[PDB]
Amino acid sequence: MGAHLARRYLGDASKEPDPLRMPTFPPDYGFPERKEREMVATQQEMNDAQLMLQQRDYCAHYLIQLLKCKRDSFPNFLACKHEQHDWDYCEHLDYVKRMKEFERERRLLQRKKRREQREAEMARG
Amino acid sequence: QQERDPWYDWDHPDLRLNWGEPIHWDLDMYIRNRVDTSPTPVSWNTMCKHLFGFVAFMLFMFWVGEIYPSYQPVGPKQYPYNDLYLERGGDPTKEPEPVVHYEI
Amino acid sequence: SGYTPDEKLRLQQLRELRRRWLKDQELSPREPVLPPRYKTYRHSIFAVTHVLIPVWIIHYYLKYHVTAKPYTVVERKPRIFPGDTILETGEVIPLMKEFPDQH
Amino acid sequence: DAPPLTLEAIKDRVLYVLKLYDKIDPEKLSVNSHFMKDLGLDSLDQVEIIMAMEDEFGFEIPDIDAEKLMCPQEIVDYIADKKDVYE
Amino acid sequence: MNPFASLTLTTLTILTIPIMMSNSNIYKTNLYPNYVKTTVSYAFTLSLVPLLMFMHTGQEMIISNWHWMTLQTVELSLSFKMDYFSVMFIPVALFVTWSIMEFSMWYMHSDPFINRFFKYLLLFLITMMILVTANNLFQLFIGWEGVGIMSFLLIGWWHGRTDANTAALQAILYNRIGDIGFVLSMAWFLTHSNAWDLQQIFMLNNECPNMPLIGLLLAA
Amino acid sequence: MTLCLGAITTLFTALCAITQNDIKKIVAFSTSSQLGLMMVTIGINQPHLAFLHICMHAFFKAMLFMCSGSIIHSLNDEQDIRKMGGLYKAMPFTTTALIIGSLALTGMPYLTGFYSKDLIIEAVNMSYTNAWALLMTLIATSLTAAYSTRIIFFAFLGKPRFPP
Amino acid sequence: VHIEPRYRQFPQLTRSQLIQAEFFSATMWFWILWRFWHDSDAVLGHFPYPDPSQWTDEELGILPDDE
Amino acid sequence: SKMELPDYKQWKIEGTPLETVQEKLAARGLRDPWGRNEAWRYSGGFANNVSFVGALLKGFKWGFAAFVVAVGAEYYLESQ
Amino acid sequence: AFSAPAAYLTHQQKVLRLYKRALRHLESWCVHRDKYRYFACLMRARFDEHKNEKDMVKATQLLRQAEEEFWYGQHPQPYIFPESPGGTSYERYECYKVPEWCLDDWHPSEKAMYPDYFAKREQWKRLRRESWEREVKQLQEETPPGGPRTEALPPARKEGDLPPLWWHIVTRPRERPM
Amino acid sequence: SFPKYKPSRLATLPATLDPAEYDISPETRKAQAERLAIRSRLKREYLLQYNDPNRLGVIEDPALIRWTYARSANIYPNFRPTPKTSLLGALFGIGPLFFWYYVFKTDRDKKEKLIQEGKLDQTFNISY
Ligand SMILES: CCCCCCCC/C=C/CCCCCCCC(=O)OC[C@H](COP(=O)(O)OCCN)OC(=O)CCCCCCC/C=C/CCCCCCCC
Ligand SMILES: *P(=O)(O)OCC(C)(C)[C@H](O)C(=O)NCCC(=O)NCCSC(=O)CCCCCCCCCCCCC
Repeated sequence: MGAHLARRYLGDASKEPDPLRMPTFPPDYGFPERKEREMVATQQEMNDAQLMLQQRDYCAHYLIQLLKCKRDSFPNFLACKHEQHDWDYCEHLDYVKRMKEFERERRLLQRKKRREQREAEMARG
Repeated sequence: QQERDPWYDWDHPDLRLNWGEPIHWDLDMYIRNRVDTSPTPVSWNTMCKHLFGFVAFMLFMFWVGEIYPSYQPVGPKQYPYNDLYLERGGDPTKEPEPVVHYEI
Repeated sequence: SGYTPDEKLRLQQLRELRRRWLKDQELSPREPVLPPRYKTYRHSIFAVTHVLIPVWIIHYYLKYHVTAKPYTVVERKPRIFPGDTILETGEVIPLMKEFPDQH
Repeated sequence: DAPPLTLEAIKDRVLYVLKLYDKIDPEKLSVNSHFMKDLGLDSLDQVEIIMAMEDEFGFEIPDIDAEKLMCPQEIVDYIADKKDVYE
Repeated sequence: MNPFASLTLTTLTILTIPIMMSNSNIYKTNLYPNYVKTTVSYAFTLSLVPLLMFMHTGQEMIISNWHWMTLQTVELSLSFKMDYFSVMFIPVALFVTWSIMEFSMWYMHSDPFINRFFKYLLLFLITMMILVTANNLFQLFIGWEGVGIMSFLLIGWWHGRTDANTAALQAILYNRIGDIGFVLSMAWFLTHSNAWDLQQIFMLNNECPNMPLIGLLLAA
Repeated sequence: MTLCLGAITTLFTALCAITQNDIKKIVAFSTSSQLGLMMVTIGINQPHLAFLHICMHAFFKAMLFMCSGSIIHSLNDEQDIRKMGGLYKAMPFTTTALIIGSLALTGMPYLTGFYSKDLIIEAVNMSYTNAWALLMTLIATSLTAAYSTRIIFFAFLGKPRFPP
Repeated sequence: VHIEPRYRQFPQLTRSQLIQAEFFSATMWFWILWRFWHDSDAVLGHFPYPDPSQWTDEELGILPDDE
Repeated sequence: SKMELPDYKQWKIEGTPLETVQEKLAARGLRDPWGRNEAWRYSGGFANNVSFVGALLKGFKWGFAAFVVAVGAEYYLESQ
Repeated sequence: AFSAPAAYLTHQQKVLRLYKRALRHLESWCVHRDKYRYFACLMRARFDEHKNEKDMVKATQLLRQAEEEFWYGQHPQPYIFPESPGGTSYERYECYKVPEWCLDDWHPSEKAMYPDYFAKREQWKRLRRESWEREVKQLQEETPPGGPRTEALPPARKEGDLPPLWWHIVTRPRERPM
Repeated sequence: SFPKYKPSRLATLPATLDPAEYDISPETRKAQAERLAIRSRLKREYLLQYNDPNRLGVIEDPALIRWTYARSANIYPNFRPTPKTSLLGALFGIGPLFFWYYVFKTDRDKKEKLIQEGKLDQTFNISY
């Protein structure tokens, strides 16, 4: 649900991004110096914690901390609110990073369309 | 036998038959536990048309929704170690093609 | 349109007979002549038998018969988190690195 | 489950319904009154009376039998015999 | 020993106990419904205990107590998979069945065969427990067909009602089409994986194909 | 295939439910619609939410069937909402139990059914799913509310319609 | 307790069932209000949804069209 | 035991939607003779019934008071 | 059920059955009592409007059109009483109905458990056996030479007789046997 | 006016909508009288046998005996090889056999071709 579906289907699919092919531009295209994402939890730590493969994303350390907090205070199942909020906030930040990637792809596509239209106009004239 | 009268004092109430009357050749399939031919509030042709139309329309719309899916304005999810190369059963000896995710 | 006199008479006679039959169907004060041959206590007897005996038998069967052949009872290995104390060897699994904490 | 019916109870309830009928004068209504010979109703009125009794006692009277119930005593006897009432 | 396996198997066994007592004077008396309800309550609490054990440390187990038969390279054994799904669904089902049994004590008081009704309810519960805790496809199929036939027997409770008989047979027909799908999936899994248990099926089927998954979908 | 089958099942069963007059039939169609919702949950790759909804549905649907059975038994084996009525004050406890069960079924913001159905709907909307399946799921939720209102309205509100 | 049947009249009720029904309805409403007071984020959301139109091309790494 | 039927004269269609039906039928030129037999349903304890919104809010008044008291007690405990 | 059927339904019987069926389906449509009373009064008004009609051909055509209107406008799921043939509680107790011939195959110990019931049962059996010849004689005296033209049976014309063919009607199982 | 109801073989025409129900000839009434007379004669015979106190056993039903006999033992003596019967028998008894033969032979030929070419996933197929 959203306006992006309307723009892509009842509009210019060339200008709108394709979720199954994104990204289609190099990561450094437009970023002079871009920093690689940092992973806090190690493979051994995640493997020992037995996180499900879907849960082994870049927010895994907060999930591990939440699990450890829940296990220790077992009878009191309401004593992990801070850890839960930390994990949720990290997931929120990851989601907004994904949204930024989608928006960057979209405006790069429309900039490419403008550039190619300008080149075609110049070649014609 | 479903079409037969339920208020009559049949000799066999469950089968709705009388003793001595001729038995239909297909009584074994026209019993009340089996094929029913009693009249319906709507015509058979109308019922068939409506049912077929509903199922065909639903199949067509499922295909249309498949070719025009619904999603959110987000990019692909990112996983740390070469999209979890080893965790998904990859070969430790062979070196995977690196996958790098950058901040934004 | 209505009952003919014969139908009325037959129905009256049949209903009288039916009522007499039902009155006969009634039983007697001595009729079911049988041949010669605290709440906590009931719950206590129920609990020891129905719960204690099966758990005894099943624990005996599992501890000494089922858990005597390899791989019959397989427990999923316990989850190990950073900053933990493995009890088998007195091992200390170290804490994670410093988080880039926000707010 | 439910309390058993009795002949007096059936008679009381049928007379109660018939007295709540407007086309019937309550004073001259007795258990032997004929719906058409001495009450002045017609076929549709008898049909409505039978339907009211069906609603009252919660069971259906077949049309083959309901056409002949021309008296409150006949209705009482029919309902009692169908419900297996003997007292 | 860890109480987990003992307590789970004990709940299952004490569910099966009142069926054994169905050839006794207690079954001939009128105390059988209350007896069965009390048994279900005790089983419910005894199953609540391993749920507490799981929610603390996330304990899961499989118990291959009895070995049935070895078809050359395939071993079939009576195995129960006591995991999150089983230890979370058993107490809920027992709670619901306890409430339903008390309601049926009130509701079926006039039925001449209330004792048989309670025996049948307990048999359905036993088959459902077998289905839920089954670790291999054959035991899962046992529970599958058991709940199917118990549904057939309980739908047609009033044998004199032709509508009840038609409903029972119709339920059987649809569940048998589902069983067609189930047998397709079982045959494919055994043929292409030499296993009827979830552990080896998951190990060997890194990319499970359309034929077994569609068989399972049709059964479901 | 699982997602599409679940979507059409929940929609069709709710649509049939909103216009039935037998209370047991209404509850049976509600059960079928909830199963279709569970199948939708599986098809969007959320198996654990399906299990959670299984538990919650067990609770409140069993209670709803018990309440309808109490109504039927109190009215001499009558199973028609056309002949029920006035039971809001005639039967207090079964009335409050059925109202609570209907609120749980439709996802009252903090009852038993809220912790599963709300998450299921959120996951369906936020996933890469079939557009028609999403639309059918939403319509089925609306029709769920509709038939719960139908049960309450024709069974408890109004004037009696049962034999005197 | 034995409840006698009524004919064309409202059935006889009991103080016990009245108070029990009232107590359980009040319990449901108290629970709903109490949970909404404490954790209202489960209904109204917890984190704001960003507006993509407000993200600058500089921070999205988009070069000017001429460049 | 031996339940007694209430007197039949008490059932009337006055102050009942049945009298509105009777007025409509009188305007049409007709009458319905079964008014009172149905009029038992509209009187007595059956006369007043809550609405759909009123039915849902069966225990809101006591529940809200308990919620206010509990919130006040929690606030006092947190402060002290 | 208790009345022998006739060869055909007269016009009055047809119209009365249509009237009852229409009233029942209208009650199914109009759930509430006041609305049902209003529309039932209107329906009876239509029947009374066509009540006086000397032309039987026109009356039959009116009946035919009314039947077509009913079939078009019938309720798809009309209300059926629980014990009625379409009802949900129909034939529920047929599995509990056991006959008295099945009763007489009891073991002597079982029979001894109910000493008083079986004395009256023996009395009933003697009464049945002492009357069969009179019943068959009465039946064969009153039948026409061609045979029975209808399914109705005669009453007992004599002081000491019972109506012919009475045993199973009198001793039929109760509607709630167990 | 109102839409008409079209009867089918599985949804027959109701009696109230049958045109012959409202066109009664005097011969129709005598036909109905004869049918009722036949039914009443049969009913009387069955009832006399049923209420006979000295009867122990089963009232044999000649109609049921005729039905069971005509369903099984009377079919072959009354069968003649006709074009219709020959075509229907050949179809229903030969066509399915060769259809299934073609299906299975084609499937097994493809499987054997894959096996010979050595590009069929036969790993873990220990049981056969
Ligand atoms: C795998 C091969 C099978 C594929 C499907 C073939 C269907 C074959 C049908 C069975 C033949 C019938 C023989 C006798 C059956 C039992 C006797 C009988 O007919 O009783 C009818 C009985 C009673 O009727 P009521 O509606 O209850 O009315 C009651 C009125 N008092 O009703 C029935 O049971 C009919 C059931 C027949 C089902 C036919 C359609 C089945 C649907 C199959 C297609 C659906 C595929 C599903 C796709 C799933 C996607 C993963
Ligand atoms: P009593 O013995 O006085 O009965 C009088 C009768 C009716 C027998 C007359 O003596 C009589 O035969 N009169 C002449 C024939 C006649 O009146 N025919 C009328 C029958 S049809 C008619 O005209 C009225 C039918 C209109 C209503 C049709 C119903 C259609 C709607 C049904 C909808 C169902 C759900 C709403």
